[PDB]
Amino acid sequence: PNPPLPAQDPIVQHLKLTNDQITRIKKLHQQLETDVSQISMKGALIEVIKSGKWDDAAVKQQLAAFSNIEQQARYYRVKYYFDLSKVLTPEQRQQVQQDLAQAL
Amino acid sequence: PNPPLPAQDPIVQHLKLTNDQITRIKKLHQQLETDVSQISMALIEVIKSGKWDDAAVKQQLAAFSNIEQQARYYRVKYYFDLSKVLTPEQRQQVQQDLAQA
Ligand code: NA
Ligand code: NA
Ligand code: NA
Ligand code: NA
Ligand code: NA
Repeated sequence: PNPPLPAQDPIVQHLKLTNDQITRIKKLHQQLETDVSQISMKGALIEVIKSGKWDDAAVKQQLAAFSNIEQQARYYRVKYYFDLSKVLTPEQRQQVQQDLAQAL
Repeated sequence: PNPPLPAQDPIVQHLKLTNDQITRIKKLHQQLETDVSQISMALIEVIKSGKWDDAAVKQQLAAFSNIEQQARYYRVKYYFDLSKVLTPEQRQQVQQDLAQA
């Protein structure tokens, strides 16, 4: 669950940010990318489909591994929008908060 | 995730399924939706508050992940069960589409 680049992000592109705001959020986004790339991501599901034999333990395990990774990624995504909103005016913040809610 | 009905699902729509195959896979799809609906089911506040709440963020994220784990389990189970009514050629195509996803 990655936030798009600010230039591509629907949540921020319609905010009418100043150049100073743009620079700060770009820095936050690079740092988001840096952090997520550091999350350890160490064919399982396809084999059980291919074998025709259900392997309950292997499925639960692979899915727990993937959920654990995604969870961590989502932690940084949440922080990213939290940090981003610090550089906003109250109006902009309310727009961001509303946009995030609509995404649910 | 959740998988669409067979006619709208990129993984199975190009398989050239028979009416008998479609009827069965749709019953599986119906059971999948039922099962997922039976899964027992914060972040906005931190934006509004401006105060980071680390424990609350992590809690919400753990609860959501536990749910998505369960939903993905049924999604995998769905394609496993689905493939039982397919021909060996169809079955191979489904595995290839899933890996790509
Ligand atoms: Na606009
Ligand atoms: Na870097
Ligand atoms: Na997950
Ligand atoms: Na179909
Ligand atoms: Na997750």
